[PDB]
Amino acid sequence: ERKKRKQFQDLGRDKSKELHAIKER
Amino acid sequence: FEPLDEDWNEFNDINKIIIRQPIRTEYKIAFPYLYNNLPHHVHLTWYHT
Repeated sequence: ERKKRKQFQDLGRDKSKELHAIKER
Repeated sequence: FEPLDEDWNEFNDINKIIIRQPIRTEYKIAFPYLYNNLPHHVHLTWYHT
């Protein structure tokens, strides 16, 4: 729990076109 | 050229279709009766010389 607390504390301190072709087909 | 809306059936199930390579229009034109639905007025091209 102290480790989790220290961790929480110091974190604040073409292809689309060919798929479009398949979908249109 | 100017031109001379289908429901989901058991036949066009895309879960049955394996999509591996995209099928193009020249595949439909070279082989007019294998990949075409309603192939009405197509003409058979020459194969090879």
